[PDB]
This record gives sequence, C-alpha cells and structure tokens, in this order.
Amino acid sequence: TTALVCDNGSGLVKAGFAGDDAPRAVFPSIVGRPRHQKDSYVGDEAQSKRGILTLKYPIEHGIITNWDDMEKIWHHTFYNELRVAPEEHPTLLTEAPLNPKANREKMTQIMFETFNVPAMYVAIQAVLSLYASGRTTGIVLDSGDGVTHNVPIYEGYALPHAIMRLDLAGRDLTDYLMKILTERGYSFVTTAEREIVRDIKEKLCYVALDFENEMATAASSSSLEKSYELPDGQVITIGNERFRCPETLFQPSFIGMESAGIHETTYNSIMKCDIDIRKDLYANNVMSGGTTMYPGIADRMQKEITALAPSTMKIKIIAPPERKYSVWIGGSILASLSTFQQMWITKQEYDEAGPSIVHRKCF
Ligand SMILES: CO[C@H]([C@H](C)/C=C/N(C)CO)[C@@H](C)C(=O)CC[C@H](C)[C@H](C[C@@H]1OC(=O)C[C@@H](O[C@H](N)O)C[C@H](C)C[C@H](O)[C@H](C)[C@@H](OC)c2coc(n2)-c2coc(n2)-c2coc(n2)/C=C/C[C@H](OC)[C@H]1C)OC
Ligand SMILES: Nc1ncnc2c1ncn2[C@@H]1O[C@H](COP(=O)(O)OP(=O)(O)OP(=O)(O)O)[C@@H](O)[C@H]1O
Ligand SMILES: [Ca+2]
Ligand SMILES: [Ca+2]
Repeated sequence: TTALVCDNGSGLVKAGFAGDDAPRAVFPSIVGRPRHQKDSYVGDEAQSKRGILTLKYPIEHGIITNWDDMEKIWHHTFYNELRVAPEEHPTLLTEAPLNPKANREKMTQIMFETFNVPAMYVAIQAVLSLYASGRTTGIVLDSGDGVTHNVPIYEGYALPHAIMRLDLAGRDLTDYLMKILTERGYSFVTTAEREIVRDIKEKLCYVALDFENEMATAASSSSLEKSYELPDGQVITIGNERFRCPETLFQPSFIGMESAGIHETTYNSIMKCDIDIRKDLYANNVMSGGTTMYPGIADRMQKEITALAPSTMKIKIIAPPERKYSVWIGGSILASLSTFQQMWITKQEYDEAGPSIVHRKCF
C-alpha cells in the first residue's frame, strides 16, 4: 500500500509517492479553459497552449481560492501526472500556515467525496520542511512563488501565535527583474517574456553579502557580469541586477512594500516565543522553498540575524541543497513512518463524522 504526497503551491505542484526521495511530478499550478479540443487543461499543457486559453492560478499566497479549478488540478495530478487511481492510495496533502478551518474541511470533503481516497491527512508545509532537515525544533523561513512565512516549531508542532506571513515571494522578484532589465535598455513586458526572465533569475541571481559594496564593484568593473542567450537570439548582459533582484527580500521598499525584510520578520517571530526556547530557534533557522535558493542567502541571513540578536547568541542558518522540495520530502518521510499510520483520517471516519473530522486529527 503506497501513500501519495501532494504539495500544492501558489506556483508549482509537487507530487509523488511516499518513500521516494523526490517528487515524480513538478508542474505549474495553473488551469486553462478555452478562449471564446478539451474543456480544460492543467499544468504544462495549459502553459503550452496559453495562446488559446485563459489561465488561472487556483492558489493565491498559499491559500486555495478557486475550488473548482483546484479539483481540476488534483484530478490531473492523480490521473495524468502520477497515473494512479486515488481510491487505492492514502493521500497526504499540504497546507499553508494559518490556513482557515473551512478550507481544511473543503479539502477533506473533496478528497473523500470526489476522489474517494481510502485515507488522507493534511500537514503544514513549513513543519514538513523542518522534518526534512532531521529536526522537530526550529524556525522555518519558507519562501515560494506567492508567499513567505516564518514558522517557529517546537517539539514537532508549529507555534501558531508566533507565525509571520509576508506576501512577497518569487513572482514579485521575477516581476522586479523584468522591470530593472527593461530599465537597462532591454524589453521584457509580455507573458512569454515573464517566463524567460524567470529562467534568468533562477540561473544568474544571487544574494550579496553587502549590497553597497557589490553595487560599487558593479559600477566600476565588469567582474559581476554574465551573459544569457535569449530564445529570440539576442545575447543580453546582466550585472548588478543579479543581486538587486533578491535584495528585495531584505529590503521590500525596493518594490514599494512597507514590510520588514525577512531577517527582521525572523527576529520578530522568535521574540514572540517563550524565552526558554528562543536559543533553540536561533540555533536552528531552516530555509525552505524555491525563493530561498539564491546563492549567498544563508551567509547574508547569518550576518543580518547576528546584528539583531543579543551579542552572545549562538545562531545557525541551515540551507539544505534539496530545499526547493523540502516540503514534499518531509511529507514523503512522514507518510512513510510506522507511527504515522494511526494518524490518517480513514474513509470510515469521514463517512461517519463528516469533514470536521479534519480538526480532530490534523494538527
Ligand atoms: C509521527 O509524527 C509526529 C506527530 C504525530 C506529527 C505532528 N505533526 C504533523 C505536527 O504538525 C511528529 C512530531 C514527528 O515525530 C515527525 C518526525 C519527522 C518526520 C522525522 C522522522 C525521522 O526523519 C528524519 O530525521 C528525516 C531525516 O532522515 C535522516 N535519516 O536523518 C532527513 C535527512 C536529514 C535528509 C535526507 O537524507 C535527504 C533530504 C534525502 O536523502 C536522500 C532524502 C530525500 O527524501 C528522503 N531522504 C526520504 C524520503 O523517505 C525517507 N527519506 C524515509 C522514509 O522513512 C525514513 N526516511 C525514516 C528515517 C528515520 C528517521 O530518524 C532518523 C525518522 C524517524 O524527524 C524529524
Ligand atoms: N534557483 C532558484 N533561484 C531563485 N528562485 C528560484 C530558484 N528555483 C526556483 N525558484 C523560484 O521558486 C519559486 C517556486 O518555489 P516553490 O515551489 O517553493 O513555491 P510554491 O510552493 O509554488 O509557492 P508558495 O510556497 O509561495 O505557495 C518560483 O518563484 C521560482 O522561480
Ligand atoms: Ca510552497
Ligand atoms: Ca523598508
């Protein structure tokens, strides 16, 4: 009996089989319907046929907002991407920190009534990422395509009163890179061009240890410049934009947001926790999600947190190499454990108790 693990993000779905080291399927969280031969398309195919479709993202800042399109995503995941019959597999799903109770119930109803799963469970994304690092205590910085959270976790369980949310993440960074490249004299505005710039961001951007110092290097030399061959055949050159783009995480004012940067929100989150556990959190800052993939980010975070924390505090930033998929991995591990098998919501329990069973069984 093989459990499935489906990690639904704002930008990407990561899906596969519990016990595997990586998701089998990773595809965009998009649903397309024809503009005025199929009635709907999902993921890669929807992207490929965009010219004749209207696209929608059913998950916004980590929260499911379009339930009909979300059902389409799950159907596509089971039947087309993984090629499984969902009625044959226990299914672990993930959710954002502070996901409303009613959303959890809707997820539960759909899984049992629409897909007829034999069992299910819903876990908090950041908690899973911590488990994937071999820890049950620490503070997670989870940053994806749509949302960023700080989530302190103690002895296996999130501390909800100390969780911080920031609606600044990868899509915002892609858009800002587009803007600053256009200012350089290139032209990136269209949808095809957004996809191109996202690739540039992922290949060439990095976090500077010191922003001003690196700006000065870029102003007076070509040493930080890299080139990129566009699909249309123009080779462009990229310099300070490489580190200016993700600098926005530390200084959101670059895109006109008033928020604290990720170092300050981490600190604020720790300070909302019991004094007895803060040292444990400071020593176990774990980074998760695609927007934490920038080279240089761990060292920069070490620097910035050290400057905020008491002078004698021991601080460690952990940045696992597989952290694009840490949420999914944690789910794969959790759903594999013998101790976990009693934690599943069963179809019998659903049939008797209804969707609210999820509140009794899922932390
Ligand atoms: C039962 O759950 C309770 C509670 C009821 C739940 C509460 N909530 C859900 C709260 O919200 C919960 C508190 C708790 O116990 C969770 C435990 C965690 C999932 C986790 C469990 C441990 O698990 C852990 O400690 C996880 C770590 O395993 C190891 N062995 O140290 C992960 C590594 C550091 C990194 C990977 O090697 C690396 C990322 C990569 O390696 C190739 C990899 C990718 O995928 C995998 N590894 C993978 C997928 O499946 C597995 N690995 C697998 C499936 O089973 C296991 N491994 C078993 C490993 C033995 C571990 O102990 C060393 C395991 C017990 O501990 C951090
Ligand atoms: N090497 C990289 N450098 C910078 N960003 C990257 C890199 N790899 C992936 N990303 C970005 O990570 C994002 C996707 O990450 P992830 O899958 O963790 O997000 P999600 O789960 O879809 O979104 P969210 O968690 O915000 O709901 C995209 O914005 C993508 O461009
Ligand atoms: Ca995510
Ligand atoms: Ca500011």
